[PDB]
Amino acid sequence: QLLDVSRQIKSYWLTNSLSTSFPTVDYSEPDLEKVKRTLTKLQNHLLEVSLIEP
Amino acid sequence: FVCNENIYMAPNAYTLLATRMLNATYCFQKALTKIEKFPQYNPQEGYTYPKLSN
Repeated sequence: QLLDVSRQIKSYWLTNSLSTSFPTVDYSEPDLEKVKRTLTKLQNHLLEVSLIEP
Repeated sequence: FVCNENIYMAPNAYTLLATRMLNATYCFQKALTKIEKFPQYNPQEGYTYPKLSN
């Protein structure tokens, strides 16, 4: 029974919320520009773009 | 007393009573014998009941 209550108290110590979001994998930031090339060019595919013009 | 082709001393009540007490508590202890400690305790799993097949 003491093992029971002990496990209980374990749960009570551990049922507390995590202080924040916690680290995992944020490694290697994605390219901003290959994304833009996919977006634009694959959407610009087969188009007669005249650059930007004034 | 004439038990018919037998005659007997009259038993103490306490004798048979002790027989009852002893045999009963013996049934208790025997219930504790070849039965106990099969439900093995766990804080997590709780009591366990091993089998070749449950």
